[PDB]
Amino acid sequence: MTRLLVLGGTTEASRLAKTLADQGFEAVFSYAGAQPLPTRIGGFGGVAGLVDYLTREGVSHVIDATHPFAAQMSANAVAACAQTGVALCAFERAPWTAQAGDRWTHVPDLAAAVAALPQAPARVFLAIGKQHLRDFSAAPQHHYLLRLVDPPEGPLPLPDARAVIARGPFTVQGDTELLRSETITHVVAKNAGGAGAEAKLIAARSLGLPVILIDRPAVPARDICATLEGVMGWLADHGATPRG
Ligand SMILES: NC(=O)c1ccc[n+]([C@@H]2O[C@H](COP(=O)([O-])OP(=O)(O)OC[C@H]3O[C@@H](n4cnc5c(N)ncnc54)[C@H](OP(=O)(O)O)[C@@H]3O)[C@@H](O)[C@H]2O)c1
Repeated sequence: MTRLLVLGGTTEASRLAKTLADQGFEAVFSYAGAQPLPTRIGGFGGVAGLVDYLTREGVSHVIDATHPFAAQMSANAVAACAQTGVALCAFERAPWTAQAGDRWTHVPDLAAAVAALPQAPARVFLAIGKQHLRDFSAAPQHHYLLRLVDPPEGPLPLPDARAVIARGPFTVQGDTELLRSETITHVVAKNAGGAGAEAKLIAARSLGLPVILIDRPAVPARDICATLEGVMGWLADHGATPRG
């Protein structure tokens, strides 16, 4: 009968896991590498590996609550669920949209973000986690500010960088203090959507700073279950029921 796989990595995901556990769903949470469900860690081994997992574990439903920029995991979930007739929905918020006072430009990927930075040395907040920071070594004249969940193993791949180690979630006061104190001139961010990571954008607006926003990657179509209640509804509409 019902056995959920929740692909995590965000706050939508952690909150969702808590709700599922409260309601009594048989569910496993998964991270690539804050909630009480039994958690698997690490990749599945491509689409075939995920197919094998779904089949061996008798998964009935997948909820993809991965970050919107975890596009390989999302695309693999589409393919694997399609190959096994397992129901899938994505728990994702809509992208952020600009308002008055926002100074935003958009680029399609991380490479284009690097290319978008000015020639003259700037002070750039790379608000994009740990992945692919190296890419910015192709614009080595800038000062970079990083914010990382864990202390970096080795030396930063960036000629001039400072890493602040923190998780948050972050407040507008906090982010405005950071940007101000590091005299940031530009912010690079991914268009994640949601309230949880939006502080840095309000802070930027407050300080009158430009943001280079990386647009969401393309992922194949699947059902979208964009609030906790939407997820509960979709679960019931696909015959998922809790313990007992
Ligand atoms: N700071 C931001 O707001 C922001 C924006 C964009 C990206 N980033 C970071 O850069 C990231 C790209 O992330 P990513 O490497 O996690 O995504 P990914 O490129 O989609 O994942 C790469 C592989 O890791 C495994 N994987 C990912 N999520 C998993 C999960 N929940 N459970 C099991 N395996 C998982 C899968 O390997 P297998 O094929 O072997 O299953 C997947 O194909 C974004 O997720 C984000 O967190 C951050």
